[PDB]
Amino acid sequence: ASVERIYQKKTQLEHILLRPDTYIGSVELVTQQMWVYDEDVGINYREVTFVPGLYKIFDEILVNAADNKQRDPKMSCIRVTIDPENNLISIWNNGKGIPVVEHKVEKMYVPALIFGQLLTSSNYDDDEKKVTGGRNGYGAKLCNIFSTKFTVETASREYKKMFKQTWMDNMGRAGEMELKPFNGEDYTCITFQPDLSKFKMQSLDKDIVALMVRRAYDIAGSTKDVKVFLNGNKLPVKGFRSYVDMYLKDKLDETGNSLKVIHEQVNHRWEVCLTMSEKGFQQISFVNSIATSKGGRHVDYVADQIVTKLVDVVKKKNVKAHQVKNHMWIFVNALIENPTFDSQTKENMTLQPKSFGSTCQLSEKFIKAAIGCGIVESILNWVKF
Amino acid sequence: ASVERIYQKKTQLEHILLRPDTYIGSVELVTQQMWVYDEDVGINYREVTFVPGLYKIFDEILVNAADNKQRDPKMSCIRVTIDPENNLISIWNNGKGIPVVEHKVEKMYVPALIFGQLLTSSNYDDDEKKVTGGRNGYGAKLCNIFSTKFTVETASREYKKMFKQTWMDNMGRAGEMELKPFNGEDYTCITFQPDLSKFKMQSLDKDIVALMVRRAYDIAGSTKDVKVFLNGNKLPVKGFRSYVDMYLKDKLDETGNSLKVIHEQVNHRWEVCLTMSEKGFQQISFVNSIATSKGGRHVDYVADQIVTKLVDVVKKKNVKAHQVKNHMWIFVNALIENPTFDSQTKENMTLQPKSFGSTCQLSEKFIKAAIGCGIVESILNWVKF
Ligand SMILES: Nc1ncnc2c1ncn2[C@@H]1O[C@H](COP(=O)(O)OP(=O)(O)NP(=O)(O)O)[C@@H](O)[C@H]1O
Ligand SMILES: Nc1ncnc2c1ncn2[C@@H]1O[C@H](COP(=O)(O)OP(=O)(O)NP(=O)(O)O)[C@@H](O)[C@H]1O
Ligand SMILES: CCCc1cc(=O)oc2c(C(=O)N3CCCc4ccccc43)c(OC)cc(OC)c12
Ligand SMILES: CCCc1cc(=O)oc2c(C(=O)N3CCCc4ccccc43)c(OC)cc(OC)c12
Ligand SMILES: [Cl-]
Ligand SMILES: [Cl-]
Ligand SMILES: [Mg+2]
Ligand SMILES: [Mg+2]
Repeated sequence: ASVERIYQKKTQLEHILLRPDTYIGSVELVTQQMWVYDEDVGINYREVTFVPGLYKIFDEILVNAADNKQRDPKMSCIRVTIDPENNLISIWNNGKGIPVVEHKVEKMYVPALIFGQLLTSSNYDDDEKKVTGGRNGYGAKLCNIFSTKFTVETASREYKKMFKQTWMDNMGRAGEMELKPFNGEDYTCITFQPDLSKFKMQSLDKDIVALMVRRAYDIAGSTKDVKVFLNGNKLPVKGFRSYVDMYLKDKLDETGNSLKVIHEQVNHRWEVCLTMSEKGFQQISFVNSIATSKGGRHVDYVADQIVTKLVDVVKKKNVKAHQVKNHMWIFVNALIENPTFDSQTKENMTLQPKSFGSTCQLSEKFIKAAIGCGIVESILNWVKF
Repeated sequence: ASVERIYQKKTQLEHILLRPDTYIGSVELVTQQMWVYDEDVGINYREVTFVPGLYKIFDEILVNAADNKQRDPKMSCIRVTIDPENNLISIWNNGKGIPVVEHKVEKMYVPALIFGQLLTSSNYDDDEKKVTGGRNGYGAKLCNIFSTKFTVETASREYKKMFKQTWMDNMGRAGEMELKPFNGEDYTCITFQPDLSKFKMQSLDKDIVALMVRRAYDIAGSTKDVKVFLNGNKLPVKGFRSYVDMYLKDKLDETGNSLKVIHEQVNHRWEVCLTMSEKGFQQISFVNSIATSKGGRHVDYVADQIVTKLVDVVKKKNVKAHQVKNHMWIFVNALIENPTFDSQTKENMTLQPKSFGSTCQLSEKFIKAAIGCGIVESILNWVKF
């Protein structure tokens, strides 16, 4: 047992491949109940088996595409294609492309820099209060590292050029940089082959495809003025309200009545829905289109208002906060300035509300409509005993 | 508005100081209810205001000290000093010190290598199934980076030497290395002054000191055959059960009765306690002496057995799992082989039970003592309504 074998130093790439968990999530198979979109039945809540890391390297490129809408408000469309046979995933989007020019500081072209070098980002200047999802300068490079082949193509009409380059073998080598004269509609397309040996999978199977499809529906439902192609098929989502309705299409509660939905778009950065939950406290939230599956201070900031109001109400007619919360199923779509998270996977948004860059005070009509639901009634019937 | 201002690349240290959240947690103030050890109140649950990152850089060194017990069973003592007036924290441990010799590969001495270079660890060979908390090779360098002064002292009798060296200015520079002849009992002492400017703090105030002291009590409760000193005073903790008694002593439920405590040390790697909860589902768990404050699959693995058995018991009489779970307050102390987590802060342990390296099937005696709790009675009083 020599010292040189015991104590080792790893490069950034070696550490990412050796310890992928804090970067992309688990690289082992997980079986858990998730919301998916199947070909025949659409949105459904079913138990799925999948590798979180593969799903996450898909989510990174998708959220980058969504952030380009914040970068260029004239962007209108995303196009996602998933071909399991050839193991090929493409994410394309319109709007301003990446500047095709040499970086005077790092001495390489900008797409090569921000797709083949770790810790590269346009979000490192926090004096700019951005509502994009990207924060750390990892996601695209992480998807590159966990792919066998990874091609980036982007066209800039301002620079009148088009860039295309390919990385291979877990970002261990790069192909030929192809530059061509360009003068048409700006676009960005990322096409990658997931390294299924890193995830111990044979091919892109059904569960992972359904999860990716539901993620495309999420992007269609959380962004503004964006249509989403999926294998050339548009996603019929017109607003966060219709997206939320996709989850509760005439689904009844345990007594037989249709679930009552209380909805309000508070402002240009917050849209909230609330309904009854049988499975305890549920939340489906988005921060800058990022699916925050663990929630965060935005969800707390929205839900604690309802909780305090209902607690005061039930105190009038005579209680714990968690009892009120466990009957709530809340949907939040929020745009937060320079959000912080627990990890690269960004499942828990930890930014304090004072730094949100916006507010989300619920209207008195929304609050009164929340009083009308059977939450207060059930809790008041509880407190009697 | 130029390209080189927009698209930027950061070094590892630069990125850590610029984006500390995924490395150490938030560097902003947090106000939330925590368990702390207040002088003359002992352990108590109260609101505290603190910076998570400061707490975490303390926790990293404390956990490393605990890990040395797994490295060397002959180790017997950890000594913690907190001097708020001089902004000094010192963590000393006995057992085998770090080898004081030049690392032939990295061409420098081993302590300097593993405390002044990022991505350096003895835990990178997962063919070795270890139950240490160290996994990534960051923690000690993270404490170094967020300290104005960070001194490592370690003695190796095997190499007949003693190493001492100090880094300053956020691991920006290092002082002179001291190598002295040594032929005594090995030890390792880490002494640092946290860079409180990075945390917008002026001194180690009451709340952060109480949190650090409660963490020392955590270590005294979660480790085996290790004495824990705090400022030279012995912590009167004799096992996980007495540690839990520090939480559940003289506690009463809202009706006026004492709480039923169901305890079992399943094996040398698992110890569990269970009681009632008036605040919803509560858990206090440790993995390899790391406080997993968000829980994880070890907590789920222990709690789902209780939940399913109580569910069967309630189904016998003429209920959902979360309803049973919300009445539970569980304590879990576990040793997990090569655990994985969502982030460097290791608050959520994500390793699947099948990879734990050990099992924890609760005894029929424990299950029967659990069905006799007020959980089943409260659930059936709810069903009667
Ligand atoms: N579809 C896209 N359209 C335009 N710019 C893009 C697109 N995808 C990526 N980029 C740019 O490429 C950069 C690198 O992306 P990425 O590696 O994901 O880092 P990031 O998004 O800034 N932060 P993070 O995702 O948290 O690591 C981004 O910051 C964007 O400036
Ligand atoms: N008190 C100690 N006694 C002996 N060896 C130690 C001690 N503290 C640290 N080390 C060694 O120094 C290495 C660096 O520690 P650290 O940077 O915390 O990484 P790590 O503990 O291995 N993994 P992590 O803490 O999760 O980032 C450890 O892996 C140990 O081999
Ligand atoms: C491990 C992958 C993380 C994850 C990723 C994802 O994309 O979705 C998730 C959903 C999930 O399907 N939804 C619907 C869309 C977005 C969303 C936002 C917040 C909460 C849940 C959901 C989910 O529902 C139990 C649970 C999840 O993690 C346990 C994940
Ligand atoms: C960012 C700090 C993370 C954190 C760190 C810590 O050390 O403790 C915590 C406790 C806490 O006091 N305890 C008691 C001992 C250890 C423990 C283990 C698991 C769960 C809770 C606890 C806690 O109690 C709600 C809540 C916590 O975070 C929300 C934290
Ligand atoms: Cl997160
Ligand atoms: Cl974590
Ligand atoms: Mg990104
Ligand atoms: Mg460590």
